[PDB]
Amino acid sequence: GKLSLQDVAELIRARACQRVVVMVGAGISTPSGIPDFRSPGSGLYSNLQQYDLPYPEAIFELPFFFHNPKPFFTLAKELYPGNYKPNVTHYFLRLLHDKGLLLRLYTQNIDGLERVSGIPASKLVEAHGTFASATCTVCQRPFPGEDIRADVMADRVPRCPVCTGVVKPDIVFFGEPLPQRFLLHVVDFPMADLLLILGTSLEVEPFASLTEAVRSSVPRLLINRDLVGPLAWHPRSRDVAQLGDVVHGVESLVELLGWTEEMRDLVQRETGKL
Ligand SMILES: [Cl-]
Ligand SMILES: [Zn+2]
Repeated sequence: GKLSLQDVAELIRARACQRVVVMVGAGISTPSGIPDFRSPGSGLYSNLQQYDLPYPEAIFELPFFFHNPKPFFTLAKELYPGNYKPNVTHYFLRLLHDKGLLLRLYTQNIDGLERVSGIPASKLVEAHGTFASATCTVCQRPFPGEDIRADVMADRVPRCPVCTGVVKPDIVFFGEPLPQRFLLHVVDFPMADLLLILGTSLEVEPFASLTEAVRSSVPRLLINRDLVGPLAWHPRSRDVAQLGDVVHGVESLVELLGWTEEMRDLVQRETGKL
């Protein structure tokens, strides 16, 4: 029956929902200053010229990458640890973990802000990879992300000390398999008693179809600029859309939960270390 945001908060408050799975994309980090693909004006769809790209996805495609790795490595240099900080959206997910409710957070983001926010790696699936590690594209030797940092920050394409191949950060490109941890979805999605979806267009698979893998009795709460993906075309009866700014949506839920002061203290402490 037609749920509101307040109904979902009450399910949590009454402990009817104990195992929350969360799916996020780039829209949770635009408040930190990191541009997504699809927001009007600031999205990569509107800024191709600055990255020298023919279209936004080429930055994550192998043929274009081997042809010209420079645009990807400009982004790598922007997103390497240290530059951006998590915002209130991330700290809400952190608080959700601290309050014993997070079964797992599945992210398409490569900005590593989930880990920086203090969410333990065991609770995270970085489904489209990470800059924390890198692999020679030729001989497949693995490297810590640290090993190529000087070259990334100096605009030099990192090269393998064994074979001179291009050393590529472990970001999943189109056509590539997602990491092995992604298979946690097989047991995580049937176990979930609540799905939260935040800040994504749901336009990339197999990540996007995961919204379908929860039981039909499980509410799916989207907090996003617009109604998207399998939520827009296959709506279920317990789906809830909170449309608008992601942080304003999160703030309304957090206040319904009773967590506002705790969330603000958390944000104050954490962002100030960094
Ligand atoms: Cl893997
Ligand atoms: Zn090599």
